[PDB]
Amino acid sequence: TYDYLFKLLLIGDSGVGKTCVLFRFSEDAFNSTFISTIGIDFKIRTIELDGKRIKLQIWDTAGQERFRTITTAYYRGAMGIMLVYDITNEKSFDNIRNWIRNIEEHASADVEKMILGNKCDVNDKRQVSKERGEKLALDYGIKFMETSAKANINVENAFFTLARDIKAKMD
Amino acid sequence: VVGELAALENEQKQIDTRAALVEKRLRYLMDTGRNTEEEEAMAQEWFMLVNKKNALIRRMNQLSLLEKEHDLERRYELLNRELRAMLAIEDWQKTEAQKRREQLLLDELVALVNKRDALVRDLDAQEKQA
Ligand SMILES: Nc1nc2c(ncn2[C@@H]2O[C@H](COP(=O)(O)OP(=O)(O)NP(=O)(O)O)[C@@H](O)[C@H]2O)c(=O)[nH]1
Ligand SMILES: [Mg+2]
Repeated sequence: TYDYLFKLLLIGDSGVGKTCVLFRFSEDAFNSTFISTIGIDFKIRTIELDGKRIKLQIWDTAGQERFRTITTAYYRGAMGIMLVYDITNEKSFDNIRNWIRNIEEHASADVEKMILGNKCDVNDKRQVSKERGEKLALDYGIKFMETSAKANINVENAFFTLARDIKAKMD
Repeated sequence: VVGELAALENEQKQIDTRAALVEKRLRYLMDTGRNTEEEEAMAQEWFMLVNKKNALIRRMNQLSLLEKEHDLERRYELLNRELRAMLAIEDWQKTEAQKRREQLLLDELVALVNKRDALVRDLDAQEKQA
């Protein structure tokens, strides 16, 4: 027995931590090893939300351009997308604009979006200030959270938010 | 633990074998008016057998769906690990027969994810009912 079924999508450059964010949230696990995703995968975790049970189907995409075509094919089904960058990698942040393009070009017009600056545990190598992240997301009308899959910061928050936000279009 | 599934399928036919008899006996009365006491007793049990049968098919349906999932998951996991090892090799090093079979395997890995996604749509199918 479960009540709902939301399909979510993670996109962003290879290495920003999409799989770790998903694994944190799904398995409460974290791999330090970089094991690049091949094509596409998904996990399910059914959560207890607001007195109410919801099964989330979260699609994880390969960040490499080698699999770009494969991954884009999965955009139209998403009820919500995380655009992820790495706060320790300026270039991954610069690429957020391009990834916003593919969403608006291939997902549903009402798909709900959310930018995550991941690896916010790594202070000594921060290349993107939280203020630059927060104001970009304000600029796109997109919610913003800094996350750490490693430190388990705001991961549950991130998805629980995106899903209450989905639920809210119901109700 | 999948043996429970097979245990259930034999249970179901026993139910269906006994319901078979009961149904003909319950329809045997009624099409006559031969007895209407014994008859409600039969109607009592037929009804009992029917959603005993339905409870079981529902439990079987969820068990089968679970088995196919664990199967697909482990096939995915093993093919993923496999092609991680394959792609990790430089392309200048392999026959082309193998670069082309890597593409086939890649396509296979995608079909597996889609087969898994099919079961998800399938599972929430069976759950709109109760
Ligand atoms: N310090 C820190 N490292 C992290 C964090 N999230 C991920 N990493 C690390 O960054 C690397 C890449 O993570 P991964 O989840 O595989 O990235 P990805 O975006 O899925 N890559 P791809 O698109 O290639 O599949 C791993 O070594 C992982 O341990 C985090 O919050 N903090
Ligand atoms: Mg990945």
